[PDB]
Amino acid sequence: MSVQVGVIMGSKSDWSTMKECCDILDNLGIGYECEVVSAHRTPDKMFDYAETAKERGLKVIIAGAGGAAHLPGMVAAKTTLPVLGVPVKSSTLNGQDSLLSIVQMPAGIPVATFAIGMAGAKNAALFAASILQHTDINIAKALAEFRAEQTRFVLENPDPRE
Amino acid sequence: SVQVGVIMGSKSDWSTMKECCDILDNLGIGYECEVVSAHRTPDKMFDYAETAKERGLKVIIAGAGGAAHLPGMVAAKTTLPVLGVPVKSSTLNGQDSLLSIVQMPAGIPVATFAIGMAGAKNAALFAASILQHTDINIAKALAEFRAEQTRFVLENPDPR
Amino acid sequence: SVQVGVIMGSKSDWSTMKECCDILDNLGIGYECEVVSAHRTPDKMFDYAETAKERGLKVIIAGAGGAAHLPGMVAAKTTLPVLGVPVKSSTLNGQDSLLSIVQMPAGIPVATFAIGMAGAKNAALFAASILQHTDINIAKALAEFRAEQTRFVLENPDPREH
Amino acid sequence: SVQVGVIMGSKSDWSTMKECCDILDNLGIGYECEVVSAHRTPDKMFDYAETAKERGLKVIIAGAGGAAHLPGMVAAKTTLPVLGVPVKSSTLNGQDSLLSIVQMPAGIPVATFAIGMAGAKNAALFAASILQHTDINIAKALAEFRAEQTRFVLENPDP
Amino acid sequence: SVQVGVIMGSKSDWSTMKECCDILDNLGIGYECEVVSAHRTPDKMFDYAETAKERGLKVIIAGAGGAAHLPGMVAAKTTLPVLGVPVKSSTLNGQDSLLSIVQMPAGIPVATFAIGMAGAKNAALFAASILQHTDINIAKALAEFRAEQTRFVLENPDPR
Amino acid sequence: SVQVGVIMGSKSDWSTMKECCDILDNLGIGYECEVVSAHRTPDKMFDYAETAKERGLKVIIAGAGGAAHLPGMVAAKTTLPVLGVPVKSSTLNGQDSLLSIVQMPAGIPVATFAIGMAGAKNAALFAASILQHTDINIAKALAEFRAEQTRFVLENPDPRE
Amino acid sequence: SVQVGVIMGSKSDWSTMKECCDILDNLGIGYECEVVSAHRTPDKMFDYAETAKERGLKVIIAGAGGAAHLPGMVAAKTTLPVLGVPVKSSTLNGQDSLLSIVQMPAGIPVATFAIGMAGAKNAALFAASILQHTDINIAKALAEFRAEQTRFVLENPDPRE
Amino acid sequence: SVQVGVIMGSKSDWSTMKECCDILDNLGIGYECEVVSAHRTPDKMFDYAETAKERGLKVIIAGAGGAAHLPGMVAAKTTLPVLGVPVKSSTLNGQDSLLSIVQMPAGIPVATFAIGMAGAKNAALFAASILQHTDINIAKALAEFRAEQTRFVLENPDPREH
Ligand SMILES: [Cl-]
Ligand SMILES: [Cl-]
Ligand SMILES: [Cl-]
Ligand SMILES: [Cl-]
Ligand SMILES: [Cl-]
Ligand SMILES: [Cl-]
Ligand SMILES: [Cl-]
Ligand SMILES: [Cl-]
Ligand SMILES: [Cl-]
Ligand SMILES: [Cl-]
Ligand SMILES: [Cl-]
Ligand SMILES: [Cl-]
Ligand SMILES: [Cl-]
Ligand SMILES: [Cl-]
Repeated sequence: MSVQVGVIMGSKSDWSTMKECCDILDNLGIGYECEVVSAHRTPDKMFDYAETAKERGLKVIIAGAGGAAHLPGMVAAKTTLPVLGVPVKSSTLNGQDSLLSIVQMPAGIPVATFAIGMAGAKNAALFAASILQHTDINIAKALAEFRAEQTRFVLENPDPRE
Repeated sequence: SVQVGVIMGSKSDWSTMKECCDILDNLGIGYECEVVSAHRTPDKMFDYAETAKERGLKVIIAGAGGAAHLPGMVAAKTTLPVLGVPVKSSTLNGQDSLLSIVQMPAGIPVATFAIGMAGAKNAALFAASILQHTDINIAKALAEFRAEQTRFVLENPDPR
Repeated sequence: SVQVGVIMGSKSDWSTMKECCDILDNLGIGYECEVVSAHRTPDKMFDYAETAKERGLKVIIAGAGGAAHLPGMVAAKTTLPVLGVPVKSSTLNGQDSLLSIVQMPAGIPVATFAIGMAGAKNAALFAASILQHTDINIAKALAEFRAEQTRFVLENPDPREH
Repeated sequence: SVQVGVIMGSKSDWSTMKECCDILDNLGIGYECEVVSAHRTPDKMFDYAETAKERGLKVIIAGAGGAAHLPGMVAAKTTLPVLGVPVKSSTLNGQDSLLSIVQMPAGIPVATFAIGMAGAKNAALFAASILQHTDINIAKALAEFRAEQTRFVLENPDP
Repeated sequence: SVQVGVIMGSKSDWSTMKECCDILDNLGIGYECEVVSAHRTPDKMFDYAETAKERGLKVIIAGAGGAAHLPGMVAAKTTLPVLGVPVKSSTLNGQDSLLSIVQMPAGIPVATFAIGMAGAKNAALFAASILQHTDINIAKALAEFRAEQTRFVLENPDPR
Repeated sequence: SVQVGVIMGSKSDWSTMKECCDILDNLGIGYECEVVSAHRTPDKMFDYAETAKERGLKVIIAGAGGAAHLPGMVAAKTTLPVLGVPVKSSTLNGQDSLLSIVQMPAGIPVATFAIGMAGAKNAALFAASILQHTDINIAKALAEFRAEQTRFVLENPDPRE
Repeated sequence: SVQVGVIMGSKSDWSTMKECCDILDNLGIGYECEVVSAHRTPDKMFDYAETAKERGLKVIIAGAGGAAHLPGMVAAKTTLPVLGVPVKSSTLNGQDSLLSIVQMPAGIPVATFAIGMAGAKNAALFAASILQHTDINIAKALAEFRAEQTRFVLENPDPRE
Repeated sequence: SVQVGVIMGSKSDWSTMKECCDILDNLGIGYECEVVSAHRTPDKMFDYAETAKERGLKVIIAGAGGAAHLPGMVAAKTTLPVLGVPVKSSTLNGQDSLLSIVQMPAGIPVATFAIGMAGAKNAALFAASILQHTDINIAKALAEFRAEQTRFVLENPDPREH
């Protein structure tokens, strides 16, 4: 089970969201590491994490932050690996700040952005799977079964009065 | 060889999506560009998405505005990564576009980029970052692209 | 006869859409209710929309939240009137749902109602206003519904208890 | 025959609402068009709404901007389906118009469409989708409209 | 003497509008309270507005939420000053209420206050400021209300 | 009889606030107009508010944009009714103006009108409704203003040419 | 030695502004904390601002919600740096507070921080970053606060706990 | 003497940040101005921030648009006060810029000013209010600026002036 995804977040308070990303990676049998890496409070460590990611065997980085969420964009500035950004739902502005701070990157350094909150955490994992499946048969199979399952679940339960 | 499918809901999106295509050309990445309407050509859209993998595509980049459903619906019908570009809408300046693309519930992801030209450029660059993993020439091209933009700023520090 | 199809992207929408169904029952309008996911069951969605007219449906009421594509994609595949109900999302309180539904470009319309339960109820009542033109029992039932809600306000004019 | 009432809050709304009327013309749907202000002509508004059904109208399409009350207040006074078109306001780009029309509490519905010209067009097309059940030529005109818009995109795939 | 009409779109608005009525009581201003639904009782609404002046009302205070049409529609049918209170809506936190009331085009004004209880309270205080010119007792009651809220803060500088 | 004070934070607001003054002229209501800056002339703003009532004013109409503090701060310093006009700001289209005026907490009210010229016109008309109960000529003028605007619509029902 | 004035429009802002005071205490910075309402005590607010420099204050931190005018109005009446903290309003979650503080037109600046407790804490830290220039003990306290927060994240990399 | 560093993410920010520099010029405040991109020149940004205090800078004014990370990331790497100017973006009129700058979590502050030109001017004036404590000539210049702006309004009370 090779470690192919780095899941990183600006603070421990982002874990209730980011754990849902790790849960999907676990369910899909994808190897990952999870770490608190703060753009603001540990900037030098953030640069190091990004700089070394490729040589460490990582293929995708998933980064979550809230508020003025700079972590995903700053990582993306320092690696050519694909970076996925998860806007963590802020208590004040409901992740609207997080979302704009991540998605509105000017041209040159992209961050793939997903839905605010847990929906986006889970979707970032599934999207990472969608990238990794091209060179990992186990992942292709696990992702296909995931999608087959979610389709089957709706088809088998059509009546909402159940 | 055609590895990226660049699609958009209408011809009016071309002024945005052309910038995505310009980057793929610059990086030596094969692509096709096509108008595919989720609302006006729903059957073609389903067929496009269903056949993408077997036609050799590795990534789909989809642009739409307003109630922008094209990226999410293509994503529902292919296992390939789909990148969504919110097109700047005349009434709400892409606010509608962005929310309609990015706020996908858990299960079917769409990787979303900035509203407008910025997003169209970054989706192309992100596609390059997916494709570089198995293509040396693309890794080199993307590395050079980044060096070029870095150099442009470093060699032009005085804003006057 | 079944004249209205009430559909929703997920079972989590039933707490909103059951309020639609409650009004159709009160007005004696025939309907079916079903979970039809635009993202997880896209094929069934197309099939449902494609055949609704030949099945005898005259209106479709479709609820969805977040990036809410169900109403619009149904409307792309049927010439029947499609009524869209934006389900109140947990992050953005239905703002995403509303914009995702109402901001349809010219060519394929979706009639949109208020976010949440209010919209669900109103879609049912709007369906009644479409169907009363060829059904006298529905006309009477709607006239009575409107007369009763008017009486309720009039019967209790001063809200002070003391 | 006149089956659609197209009303608007002020003459300044006509650059938007004319786009509704153009689609109605194209589909062969008879209509009347009038300026009916909720705030400047409230009695005329109530009168218009009250008699619409008895005058043979089947659908009312109402456009207004800003604090846009015309659609909702018409809907309050007719049992006919009322379609609401939020006009693009100069200050807030129709966000006021949109919320003022779509956010009706339970009991009196207004079917709401996109802000601006897009919603004006879509209101016309939705009126057609209501009227097609009882009218063959309208059913035909709407089928042909949809077929032609689909063909136009299929014929023009290269941007 | 009943000089202020306090009206509201539904009974559920009473939790907000009660706060308006409380201030009018504290200032010794006569008022009436009534549920008047723009949408469910439109004829009653027109009759309320048409007869207000002849009934001796001087100010109307109208609360409503969502697509809040009551204040504007009353203002269209009376030349009396109409104060609007956007009631805090469950979905959009009164943003719909606020725009629906404040964004009246030129011709028929509605004086608009804060969303929720704050605005309800302030509409009552503003009614007092309109009426003060015609009654020394209301003028004194309002001056005293202000004097008291000022003294309450000066006397309590320490938040600790 | 100068009964209404029309004030604004800056000269750049005059294109909006002149429309308020135009209605007051049309209705025969006496007024004065002045540039009074809450941030650049705070002392003058306090003095203006403090002395309004003794100077004969009955209503103050105040326009400002951005972080629009003039209406609320004038209302803090006079017992007279204050009418606030959110001026359309260049960056946020008067969203900032509107929230900065209307969202006064309980205790000190400001009657707020629509963003821009619409609000400026409507503040003047609202001032007229406050004052009409005082001069039969103002009541008549306001009633005529409404009749004329109604007549423009009733006599011109067809938007098509 | 009292160098920072921490003021707020109402006592209900204390659960937010207390977090500012906690940081100033931890950094050893002298402060005073007072309720000063721009709308209910406008004269006191003018006098506070006018005499702040005389009283030895170097920075003023001002919190307010809703139509939040306290920071801008203090800034109009002192040349001392004024830091604005937008308090989280119950209706609009501090959006009104934020726009009312930050969108000051050119001429009278207010340094604005995040909505709510994060902004209260940051205003205190920012005040420290002003005072460190002429106070070596404050320079050292701030440097260590930042080293402490950095070390804590570095020592706790694992989000499981 | 150079006491203020004025930096901006891109040359397109100059039409806004030039207004900051104009005020600094008018007040007699020494500054330097440079394009420093958080995303395209991250190492240079870090270097600029790290060395600012030892180069004799006392205040940094940073402007950026969109997902505006420059001010926060500079603030993470210097103990000096950082002033943030949200540049008015084409799409979202600086709403993204503003949230990206002002919504910094606790620990690393950025003093934020109004969106656009107003904020650039105000950042310059706020820098002056920091520097006035140890620079007599700056104190005099800022006092004169405030007196003049007050005078201008007092001397032009009638908006009908022509
Ligand atoms: Cl570090
Ligand atoms: Cl097709
Ligand atoms: Cl689309
Ligand atoms: Cl399916
Ligand atoms: Cl959906
Ligand atoms: Cl209207
Ligand atoms: Cl009634
Ligand atoms: Cl209402
Ligand atoms: Cl002065
Ligand atoms: Cl102001
Ligand atoms: Cl006082
Ligand atoms: Cl305040
Ligand atoms: Cl660099
Ligand atoms: Cl940046």
